[PDB]
Amino acid sequence: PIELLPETPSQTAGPYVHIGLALEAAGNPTRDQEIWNRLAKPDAPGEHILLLGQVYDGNGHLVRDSFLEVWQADANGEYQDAYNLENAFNSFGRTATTFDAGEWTLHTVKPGVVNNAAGVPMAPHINISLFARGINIHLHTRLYFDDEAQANAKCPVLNLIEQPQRRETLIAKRCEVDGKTAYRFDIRIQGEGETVFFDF
Amino acid sequence: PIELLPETPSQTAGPYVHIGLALEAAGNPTRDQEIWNRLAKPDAPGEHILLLGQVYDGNGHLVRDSFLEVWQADANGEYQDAYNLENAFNSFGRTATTFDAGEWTLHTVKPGVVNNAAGVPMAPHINISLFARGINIHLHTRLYFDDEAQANAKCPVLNLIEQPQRRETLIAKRCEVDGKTAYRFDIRIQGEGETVFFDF
Amino acid sequence: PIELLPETPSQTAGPYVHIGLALEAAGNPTRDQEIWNRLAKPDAPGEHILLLGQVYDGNGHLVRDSFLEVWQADANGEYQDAYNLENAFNSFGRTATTFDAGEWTLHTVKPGVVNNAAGVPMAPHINISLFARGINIHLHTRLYFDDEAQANAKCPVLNLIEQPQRRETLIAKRCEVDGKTAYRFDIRIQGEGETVFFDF
Amino acid sequence: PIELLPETPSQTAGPYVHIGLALEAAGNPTRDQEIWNRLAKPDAPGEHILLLGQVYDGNGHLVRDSFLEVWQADANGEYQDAYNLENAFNSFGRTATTFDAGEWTLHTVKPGVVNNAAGVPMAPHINISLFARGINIHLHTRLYFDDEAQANAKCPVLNLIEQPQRRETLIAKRCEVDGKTAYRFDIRIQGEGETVFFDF
Amino acid sequence: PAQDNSRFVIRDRNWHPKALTPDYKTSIARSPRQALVSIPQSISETTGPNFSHLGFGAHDHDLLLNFGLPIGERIIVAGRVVDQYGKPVPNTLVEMWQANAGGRYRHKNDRYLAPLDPNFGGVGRCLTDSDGYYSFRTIKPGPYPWRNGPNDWRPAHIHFGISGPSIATKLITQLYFEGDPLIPMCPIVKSIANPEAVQQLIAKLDMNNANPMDCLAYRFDIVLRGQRKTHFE
Amino acid sequence: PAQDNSRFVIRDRNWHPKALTPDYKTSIARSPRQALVSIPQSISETTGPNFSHLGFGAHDHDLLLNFGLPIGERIIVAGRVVDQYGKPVPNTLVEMWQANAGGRYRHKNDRYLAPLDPNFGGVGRCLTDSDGYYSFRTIKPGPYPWRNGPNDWRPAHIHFGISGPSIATKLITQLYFEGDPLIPMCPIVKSIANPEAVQQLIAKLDMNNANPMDCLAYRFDIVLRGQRKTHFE
Amino acid sequence: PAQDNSRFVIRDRNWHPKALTPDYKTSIARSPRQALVSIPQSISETTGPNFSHLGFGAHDHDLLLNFGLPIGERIIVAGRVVDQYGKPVPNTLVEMWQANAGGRYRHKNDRYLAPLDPNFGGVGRCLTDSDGYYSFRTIKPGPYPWRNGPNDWRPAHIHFGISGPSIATKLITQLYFEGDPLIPMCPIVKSIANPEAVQQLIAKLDMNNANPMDCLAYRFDIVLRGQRKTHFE
Ligand SMILES: O=C(O)c1cccc(O)c1
Ligand SMILES: O=C(O)c1cccc(O)c1
Ligand SMILES: O=C(O)c1cccc(O)c1
Ligand SMILES: O=C(O)c1cccc(O)c1
Ligand SMILES: O=C(O)c1cccc(O)c1
Ligand SMILES: O=C(O)c1cccc(O)c1
Ligand SMILES: O=C(O)c1cccc(O)c1
Ligand SMILES: [Fe+3]
Ligand SMILES: [Fe+3]
Ligand SMILES: [Fe+3]
Ligand SMILES: [Fe+3]
Repeated sequence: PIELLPETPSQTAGPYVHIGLALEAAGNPTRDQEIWNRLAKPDAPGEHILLLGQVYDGNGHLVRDSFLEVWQADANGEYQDAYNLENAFNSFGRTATTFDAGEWTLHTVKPGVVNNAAGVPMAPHINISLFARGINIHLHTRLYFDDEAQANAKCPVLNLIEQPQRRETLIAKRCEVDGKTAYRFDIRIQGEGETVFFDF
Repeated sequence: PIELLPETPSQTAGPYVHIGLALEAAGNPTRDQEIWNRLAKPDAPGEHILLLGQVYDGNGHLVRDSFLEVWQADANGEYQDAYNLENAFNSFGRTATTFDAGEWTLHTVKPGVVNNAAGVPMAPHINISLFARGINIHLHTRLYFDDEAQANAKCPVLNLIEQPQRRETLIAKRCEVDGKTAYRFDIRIQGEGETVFFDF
Repeated sequence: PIELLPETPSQTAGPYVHIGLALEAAGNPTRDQEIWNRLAKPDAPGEHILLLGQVYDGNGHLVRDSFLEVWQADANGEYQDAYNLENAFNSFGRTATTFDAGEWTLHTVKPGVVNNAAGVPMAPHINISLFARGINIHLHTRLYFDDEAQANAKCPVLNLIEQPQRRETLIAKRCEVDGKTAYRFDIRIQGEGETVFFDF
Repeated sequence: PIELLPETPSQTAGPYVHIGLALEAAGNPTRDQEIWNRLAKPDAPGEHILLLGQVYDGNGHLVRDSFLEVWQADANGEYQDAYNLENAFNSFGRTATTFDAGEWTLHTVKPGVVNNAAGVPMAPHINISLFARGINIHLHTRLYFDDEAQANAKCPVLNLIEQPQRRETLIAKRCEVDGKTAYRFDIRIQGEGETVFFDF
Repeated sequence: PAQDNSRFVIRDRNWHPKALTPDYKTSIARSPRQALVSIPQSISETTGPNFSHLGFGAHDHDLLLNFGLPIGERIIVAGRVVDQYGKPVPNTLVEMWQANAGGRYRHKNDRYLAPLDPNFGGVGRCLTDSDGYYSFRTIKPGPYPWRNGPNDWRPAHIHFGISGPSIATKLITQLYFEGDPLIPMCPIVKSIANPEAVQQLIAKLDMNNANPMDCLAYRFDIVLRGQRKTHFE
Repeated sequence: PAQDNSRFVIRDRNWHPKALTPDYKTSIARSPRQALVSIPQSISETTGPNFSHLGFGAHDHDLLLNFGLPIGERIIVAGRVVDQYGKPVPNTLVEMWQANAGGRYRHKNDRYLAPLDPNFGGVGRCLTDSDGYYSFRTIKPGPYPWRNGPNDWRPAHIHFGISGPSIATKLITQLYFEGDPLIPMCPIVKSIANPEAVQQLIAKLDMNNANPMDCLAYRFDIVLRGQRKTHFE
Repeated sequence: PAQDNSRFVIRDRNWHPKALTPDYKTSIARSPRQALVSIPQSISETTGPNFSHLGFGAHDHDLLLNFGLPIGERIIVAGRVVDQYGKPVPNTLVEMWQANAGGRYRHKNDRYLAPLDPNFGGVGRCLTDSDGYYSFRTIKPGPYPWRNGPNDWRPAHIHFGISGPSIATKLITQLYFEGDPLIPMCPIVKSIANPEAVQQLIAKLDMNNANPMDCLAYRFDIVLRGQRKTHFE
């Protein structure tokens, strides 16, 4: 068969990822411009929300050195790939878990719906990539909203998961934080309630 | 790099380990002198205690053919290497689990405190080596006491175990047997509450 | 390590270099436009000088088949790469030694000061490349002037020559020819007073 | 034939040899005990002398970074191998040439006579080893004295040099420094007057 | 906004290291036990951020000045970013972090006894140019011990992160140095089952790129997932 | 009392059999799922019992006499105990046990149909000499079937236990006989991944040590972890 | 005083580098043009200084402490000094010097742009023990540029000086590090014609001798001229 150049092999981010990708978190002086956890400026259209969660290992222990990257559509269900701090909304973000509390947080808007390749609409979702010491190749997952059951029910992606029980692992639980709309998304790397991870 | 002669590879003790290292236990005539489960004679200095425990497999079933080796300091935190049945105290001993009850017992004294290489004191402990059919290379553990919580909290060894919850696996629970001070120390080779095993 | 394509290997010019690179000298009919020994037209700005010299082999014998190429800055200390017979001044030239007298001549202007990569000024100089039968790979040297003693003392190039006695091999001796300002530059390929040759 | 283990190959001392073997000369702080150029305390028996010299390359230029080691018998023709800073006389010494003047000096006594393996007396001499950048494997020579002609004419060693004219290169010339007995011994590594170097 | 026009060659999960690689102790508890769920590529997966407008400092890629001079071997790490089809990936983000010459990281949790270098931070970022070229100026990091086996030492290395054209291409990896004897003994290195794949992580000494009397150079090329147009979809 | 003056070369866990080796059925449930925790050596680990004053019987090491004469192949099993540095291990405890000529063990749980031998027990012990030498006189054990796969047979073998200078060096192993066709078929033997390691377990016929017209001899040397003095600690 | 009791195996001048090795520019004017004169060994040549009574400081051999801590890779450099017959050379003087982590020497004449390390001198000395063993504690030196060809770089190395039992055995050499890519391109190294001779100059990584969580170790053994008693003289 035909063979292309092989892709460069992945390697764990390691325990010090922070120094390179989350300067504030590592407790080091940051540069002028840094890519962080606030995707939307207060005056950006859409329902502003707060995202938060923890990461557990196979033993049920908190992963306090995880690094996550997110990609989402704006309120108009559009991907803003031109990253600029001046923008009111950026489709891309970065967050990390506290070495203490071990919780991550993000500031954004609830993303609009986008369609698949086939033209079928997918429920609002946030794409996440998890990195950390112990993870050889990063894990891909999606965040869904519990107040979108209708949509979630029709999702062409979510419907690819054979076992319905496994689908619930992708749904974030609506809550409030200081009278602010929040959603809690806990990732379970392995074992009971293991989160669905994708390949694409 | 420099390569030395490779160490002879380990092999399981197998199910008949008793014939060779636990004569009485195999139910065979013993020789004049045997290495058994009595580290201290009634007139040995220190606090005389009884140690007992069970060994579990990954299925929560009792391992009835296990063989255990112990090494500890005397009440003065001293290691008595010159093995002799004439001695009031021997730092080394052997024990095994009953083909029936499947419980091992040891008669000794509470070990004194010993310092690590860096001069830091380790909490009172007993070094354990586990052997049995199904175990290719023996398992190394340490037995700590629940009544030494203060020392335990500062143990440089105990402290190397990342997860606090796992440290608990090493603490023996103080009881009484025929009004004799006893400590129960169960070993869980695999699964839920799997005991911490070392490499050194 | 990384390896590029290897450079084409050099070969001696051979005894007949003139037929190809110094037509007049070979005593053959020349073409409309030739690259010769007159770098400056009478109307060229700067101090008009005549350069002359002889080339010696390791036995002290004249090399009557040598071919020389020169590169120099104009009077402003500027390199004029755009070669044209129309130009009042060309930065490049060619000369050769007489099969008879064995002496070459060049008609030019005294070059201006140029700075090295680090911003330090080099004394006025003419870069020379020597070709001839018996020379496998051409020799690189530089001609300096005896009347630029102040500058010469400070040249970062000349200062790279470990032994001061060797620095003098690079200094042309000012004279006059038919009442014109001339400089004599002899090259000794080998032996007593062997001329410094460079690698770059 | 029989082959033994091969000797570790020599390498040039390099330009910075002073740092490891001529601390003072490198102009770096010395240790309590250093091996240097004073073989004899002022109160040692024999004729106290001062040795000095220069080292020249094949171009007749001074070698200003050479390092030398000396080995000689005491005035009684005896080798004092037990090196001690307490001794009035040491058989071994070290010197080096000035980064400036490029001259070395040694404070010792005139060596007494030693016999060769055959029982034949050798003329008084100092064994020298020369090290320096550009010297892959050190050079061995001997220093003989001009006022010992009689002995010199019969030296079994000196007699091994075919050419009489070459023997002359090993003879130090007697002088006086501040009314002190001195001998000058210049070393010419290459060319005219090249010093005899030995293999043993 | 971004649009779904490309498709990306499926990743070879046998080429990349697997999730569970027991010798690398931490992977044990941090690897999924269920199989990954494969899904078709959509605009969600085939688009990603573009950092052309990020405001980079002038010394962003110069670890020798972006934090006196750091102590250690002065080197240049340069290379190109291409896709599996051999096409350059212009204006993409390359980020790197490393320990100092002694193997000490400038991070809270790094309690290794080799000291910190007051002139060294250990972080850089560079946007590839129109030809997919990037370059850094740093000091070669030192190997460092870590709590894996009783005597485990990481080979000297520089951590890399590359964005690429989509989140499908984003990658995190490590660069090792040509001839380092620790390479073959590292369990993280060995998470990669194919010796050929390992080779791809080894930067080659590049004398051609060095600044004489100043610094050496290492060549490190990166290959991202092949990008192609959709067809008959 | 013992003193912490030595360091032991770290064990190569890729040389030794792993904990989980599924063809060896029992290892499934008796192997840890969590990674071993590495700890520095202290006096606890670098010391061990010395058996010089144990009171050995006259025939502790002669299985022909320590239990009439046993039925089977009369052999001497000898060798030396050295560390990885090739240094002899003097006055160290060497224990052994095995089945009889038919593959029958004198143990309550052994129900194999091959009969017990009224003159054979199957246990011996020997303290190595000043040069690290040990020897036993026994009969060649027979192979025996066991409940693993439906037709598994252990190759003839002798079980060995070696003390060494510390608890860090203590080892349990098995000796196999040169040329036994069963060796390569054994799931227990196969727990060892490297063929070269397997070789270390095969005793070699030693005609030089045999007693003409009496008994054959096999040579089995044992290598314990290398012991070194501590440095710049 | 010393006595003429020994004879030393004649040197192999085809094994060692020759005096004229033109690629190494400085060798040109510093190599003799006349042939060396061979002479019989006498007491003058067969004896040399004994440094047993030299007063060494307690950190003479520890470059980490003999000049805060130096920045760079902490390593132990150890080995043994034997003769060609493989016999140990006890109580001998081993001296070493080297650059810091960036290839800068603490010498007036070194104007390389890599800075000095405020806590590093780069000089050590050690007298071999009874078994001919020596050991130093230092930091791995960095490569450095030199004015030979236009882009020449010395591989990382440590300069070594060894006395041995006589002026006949005295030797100066350089230790190189296993796998260094610069080795094969160095004109100084290339002064040695036989590739096999080069190999002897390469220190091998020695994990067995390393201190876990602290420093690495390299092993460098030195062979000096074989020493034999005189016979039928
Ligand atoms: O995954 C880790 O535990 C680790 C530790 C050190 C360096 C590194 O890249 C990774
Ligand atoms: O592990 C076992 O089940 C076994 C059974 C027979 C012999 C032996 O060494 C081991
Ligand atoms: O160098 C020469 O003498 C020579 C002679 C003939 C042809 C040639 O290329 C060279
Ligand atoms: O001989 C040199 O010029 C040289 C320069 C640097 C290091 C070294 O060992 C030698
Ligand atoms: O080795 C694996 O990739 C694996 C994957 C799933 C379950 C399991 O036990 C092992
Ligand atoms: O093969 C292993 O060493 C292993 C270790 C842990 C979990 C697991 O499934 C396998
Ligand atoms: O290469 C040499 O050893 C040599 C020795 C003497 C003269 C000469 O031109 C060369
Ligand atoms: Fe790292
Ligand atoms: Fe058995
Ligand atoms: Fe021709
Ligand atoms: Fe050097």
